Amino acid sequence: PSSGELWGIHLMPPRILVECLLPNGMIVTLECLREATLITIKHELFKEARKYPLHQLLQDESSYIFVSVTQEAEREEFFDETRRLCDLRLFQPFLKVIEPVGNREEKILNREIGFAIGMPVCEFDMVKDPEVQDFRRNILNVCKEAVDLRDLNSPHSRAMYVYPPNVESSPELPKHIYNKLDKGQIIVVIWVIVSPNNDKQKYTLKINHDCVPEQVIAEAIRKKTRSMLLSSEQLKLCVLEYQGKYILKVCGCDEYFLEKYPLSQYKYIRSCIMLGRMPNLMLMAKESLYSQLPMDCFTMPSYSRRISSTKSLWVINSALRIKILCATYVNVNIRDIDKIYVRTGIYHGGEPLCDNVNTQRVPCSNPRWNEWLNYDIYIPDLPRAARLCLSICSVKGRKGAKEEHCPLAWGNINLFDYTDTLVSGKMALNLWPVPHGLEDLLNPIGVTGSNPNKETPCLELEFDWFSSVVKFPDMSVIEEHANWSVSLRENDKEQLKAISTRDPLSEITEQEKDFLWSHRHYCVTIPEILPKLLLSVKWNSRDEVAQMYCLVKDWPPIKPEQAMELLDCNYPDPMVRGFAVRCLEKYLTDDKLSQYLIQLVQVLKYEQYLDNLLVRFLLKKALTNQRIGHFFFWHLKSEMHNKTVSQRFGLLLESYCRACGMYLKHLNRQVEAMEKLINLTDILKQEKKDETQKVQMKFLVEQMRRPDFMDALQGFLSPLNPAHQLGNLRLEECRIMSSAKRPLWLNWENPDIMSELLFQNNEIIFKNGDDLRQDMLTLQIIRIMENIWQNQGLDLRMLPYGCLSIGDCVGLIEVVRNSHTIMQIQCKGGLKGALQFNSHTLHQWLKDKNKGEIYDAAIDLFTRSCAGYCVATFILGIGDRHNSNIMVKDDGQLFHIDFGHFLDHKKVPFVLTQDFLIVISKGAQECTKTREFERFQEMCYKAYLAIRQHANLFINLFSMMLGSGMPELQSFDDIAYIRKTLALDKTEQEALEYFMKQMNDAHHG
Amino acid sequence: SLQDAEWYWGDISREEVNEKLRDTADGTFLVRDASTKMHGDYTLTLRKGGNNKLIKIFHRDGKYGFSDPLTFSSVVELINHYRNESLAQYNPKLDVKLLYPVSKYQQDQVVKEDNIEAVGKKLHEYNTQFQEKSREYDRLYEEYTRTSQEIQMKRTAIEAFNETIKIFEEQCQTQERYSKEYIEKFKREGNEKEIQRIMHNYDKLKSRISEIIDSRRRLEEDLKKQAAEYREIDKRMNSIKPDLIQLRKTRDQYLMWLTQKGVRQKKLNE
Ligand SMILES: N#Cc1c(-c2cc(NC(=O)c3cc(F)cc(C(F)(F)F)c3)c3c(c2)C(=O)N[C@H]3c2cc(F)ccc2Cl)ccc2ncnn12
Repeated sequence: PSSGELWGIHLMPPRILVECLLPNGMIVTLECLREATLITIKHELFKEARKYPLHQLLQDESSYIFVSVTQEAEREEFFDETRRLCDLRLFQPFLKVIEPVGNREEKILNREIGFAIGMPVCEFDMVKDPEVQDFRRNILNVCKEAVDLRDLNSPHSRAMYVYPPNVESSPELPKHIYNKLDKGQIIVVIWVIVSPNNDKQKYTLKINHDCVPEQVIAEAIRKKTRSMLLSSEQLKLCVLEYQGKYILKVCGCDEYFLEKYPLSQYKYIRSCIMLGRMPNLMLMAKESLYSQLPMDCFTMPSYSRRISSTKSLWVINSALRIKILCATYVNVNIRDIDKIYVRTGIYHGGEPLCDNVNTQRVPCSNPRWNEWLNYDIYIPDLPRAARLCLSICSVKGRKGAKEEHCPLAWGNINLFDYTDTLVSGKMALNLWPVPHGLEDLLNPIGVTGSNPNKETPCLELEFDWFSSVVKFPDMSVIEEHANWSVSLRENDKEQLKAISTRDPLSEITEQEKDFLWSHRHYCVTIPEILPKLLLSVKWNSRDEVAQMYCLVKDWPPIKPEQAMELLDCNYPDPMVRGFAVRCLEKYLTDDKLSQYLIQLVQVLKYEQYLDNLLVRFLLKKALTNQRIGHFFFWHLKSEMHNKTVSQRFGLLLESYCRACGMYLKHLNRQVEAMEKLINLTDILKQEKKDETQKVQMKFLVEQMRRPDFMDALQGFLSPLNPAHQLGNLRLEECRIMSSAKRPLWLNWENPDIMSELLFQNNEIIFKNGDDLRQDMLTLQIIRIMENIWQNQGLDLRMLPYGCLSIGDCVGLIEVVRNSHTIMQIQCKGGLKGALQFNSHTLHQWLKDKNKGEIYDAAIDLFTRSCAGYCVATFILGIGDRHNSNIMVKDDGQLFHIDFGHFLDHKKVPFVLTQDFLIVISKGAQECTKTREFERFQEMCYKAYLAIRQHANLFINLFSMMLGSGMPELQSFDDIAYIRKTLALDKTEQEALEYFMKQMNDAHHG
Repeated sequence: SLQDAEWYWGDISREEVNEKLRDTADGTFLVRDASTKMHGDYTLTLRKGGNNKLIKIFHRDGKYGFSDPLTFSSVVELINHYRNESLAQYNPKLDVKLLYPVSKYQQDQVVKEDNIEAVGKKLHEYNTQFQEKSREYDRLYEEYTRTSQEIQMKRTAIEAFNETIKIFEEQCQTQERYSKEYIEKFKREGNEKEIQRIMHNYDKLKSRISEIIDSRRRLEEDLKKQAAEYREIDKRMNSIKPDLIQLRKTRDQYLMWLTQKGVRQKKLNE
């Protein structure tokens, strides 16, 4: 959005000459400082203007403002005159003086939104499309609903928005967590700061794990008033005083206990029990917490308020036909390609409603057809979510070899628009590039819409016109048509239930799907069967669709892990997707919403229109819970570059930033912080790439010493976790790394009053050049698998470290402290065989770091985490990793890293190297025959079938990512590998023996 | 026999048959042993309506068929029956004959003396010719994406020049507006000194407007030339795609003569 303070210039010199244009036609060259604020500019300009002709015409300085052109090509009115000259992102150093017009505050706010979302808001105002303008206005009520809802019981409701409780989805902790409680109790330490020098004192408590925070405050004041000789009622008065006057905060980060969940349900304490660590809480004054919550308003924008006979589809008695006119800007070699043609198809999701039809073949030099393509479908039989998918294809011919067809550009069209009207008249859409690796002649999963890029192939069509506007029938007549068309058993019941078990991608033969459609009324007894039944509906028959609409209207709610499937690309019907959303907004916890946010943002792409039930649900939740609103913003912001969604996500971000409150100020600090980092890496990667790594080290330390840089990189919230404050930089520890892209190892101090009780310095890796969303999805999937195992009782410790993509191949990665690669650890040892590292070197290093009684714990943690990653990598095809791809903490926890690096190397067994068996067996001979290894592979077996028991969830999570643009996820065929490792088309014992044989072949026993 | 039938392929995956009925005509059919990997249980898939519709071939008492009433003796009898007349007998919802069979060892386009070098040599040749043309395609797509974002960087920069020029042209049109009748008033007072101050500043204005107008065309000139070579990179990729697919299938089927040995010795050597 801005590579520097001037076009083609990273930083302005300390002094530059600014061309100032006056309201009289006089041009004044003003020398001014790089950092000069516009208040200083305007004052010194009108001070200098007296030296130039026609001064009498100038009104008073205060009656004018500056306007200029930004590097985003925006004529920006600089209302906020406090900004530094060099922060304006000017295209050229000039300023035009004008009288201010319009709402000052709205203009200042739009500039701040534009910086946040990466594009000027004014670009939305120029959009002809009425769907865009209707969207901007019609979701402002979702913003009002959310703002009014969180300003209801101020300041508490406002605190619950900014600092929402970070709690598990269930208070019912499993027994392997409970068994670490001292006879059902937990020990906690409460801290308090005293003013004279911010000295601090602690109070240790033992309490029931399920005490609410106010009860914890009761036990604390009860323990301190021990000897005060208070009566039972005087004790109540001060308990009441403190319960209502103070709250509890986690020492070292911005997490609070503002709601009365049981203490053990807060994730910070659920893990202190799991990890057996000491929960440290700080008693804090509520009036001090509310002090750092400045009131924030939400004002309706200008566009929110003002603006300057049909027949039903089911009366049209004719089959569908569409005219392909001609094409433009087709890039094809006229002597290597024989002919070109337009391929088309009518799609409902991914299933063709009818057979495809193509225009006649045509010479490359004259892309013109003027053909009416006739489709085998009755117009009344069109479903609402019907889409036209087309492409321009080329052919190369040969007799000794088959004729080859290839797509050149694709485009998809909604046959009904967002107002329920069937399209008519001639239309012209610019087509999209065929994504790398796709060879199918059409792309039905791609977005619907014309490519805004210029000089791109433009195809022109014409749709029939039926003498008047045609609209999809209202739901009123749809149900009556079902009453028109519609005019127990045992052995069938076991088969129906036998079909609910099968995964979303299992083969469903014709006899099975029409068998579901036959017993479609009995299916409500097993609501799990709905996705199978919907794929059984013949969507090109208005008789069946209407009958199916009545069933989904009364379908018993399914739980979110199942409803999410109905948001993927195979369920585009708006009634099905509306049912799925209603399942989420009444059964999906903010915990599991935040867990699946990645997939939920991606299915927005499959949505046929801008305004839909899903986006209003996500937007609603993002504005009432600032934790998920933080990542809601970054996941949208990270894909702004992609022109296939830049508008959809851009309009969605505008509404969020316009109603997220004071958190926009914080986000802009994050955005500006990343903008500075990405500009320094680009300079290191584009200019001084040839320089030495020590020359580059200079540019860095020097460019990091700049005051403007440090002020922008010191004192902001971590995008990986806004609860972590990033204070001053420890430049001593900052460095470029050895990778060719040279990522930045960054380290901040933790400014928390009691930072010493969590982590005193926080360090993150910033990488520019690698696509990180493969690591995000893999790490997310690892976190899902760990959550599944823990709740089943398997204490397999995974390490889904923080990873966030913030843009096109740029993002952040959480550093794991006190950890090394297995390769690094082998190098700490010696050579045993002939030029061969010692296999026991790993076991020995782990003993040195865990002397004494803590040795057994480290071996247990290594065997449990090793079992977890062995199963995880096998299932997901991560498999053969290098010793530099695998890491281990001094604690003994093992974890893999850099998964995109691995998938990228390709574009299987699992690792069970001897060095790991030495540790697992505690340094024994024939380690494959001890009883430690006996129970190690027993953990792996239980972990494998545990993930198989939740295979539907993972297949649905991957299916929701097909429209993401990740080359690993371009078709359901890609997802079929997880059906192979999980052996879903076999029985349990067959999958278990498949996993056992796999593990046995790993150690070749 | 069934094992030798044209349209029986055996242990073939669903994703592999989807890759064989792609954009084919209604009636193209093919049978596998069911993905369940259970003996004597099969699945037939035929193209109809642009879809690959699967049906299960039940088996009981040695008979065959794909409905509860079971009749036929062998699958070859079950299939050929529906090759002569339509399968609308089973379900009127689809009424195509099993028209086009796709066989396993047709399209075996290796014609010369089947010396083992037809694998050890010509396979390594095509596979080397396949990975080279793949290297070039990835090289093109890289500089294609680079050129793509460099172009839109320049389109927005000329659009910025358009706004700056729009703002300097309106400046000239306001200089002439508010200076005319002061030039006209100075003219009759005999104050050429003040007129040249105004003109010296007007010249300064339209002197700079010439520089930014030149900087624009110098950019529109770079844009015009980079937009052209961007279209050339596109047509080159479109010429490499069909060839790349042609010799990738040739490299794949030249494993037929590796399957002649079955055990992958003659590629394990490579
Ligand atoms: N590589 C590799 C590889 C494979 C291999 C690996 C993979 N895995 C991923 O793609 C992958 C896994 C993640 F967890 C996250 C991501 C991310 F982030 F992109 F979203 C992507 C798949 C296939 C084959 C295949 O057919 N479908 C792929 C697949 C498998 C699954 F279980 C789940 C999903 C998918 Cl999509 C097999 C053998 C072998 N021998 C040497 N390498 N290697």
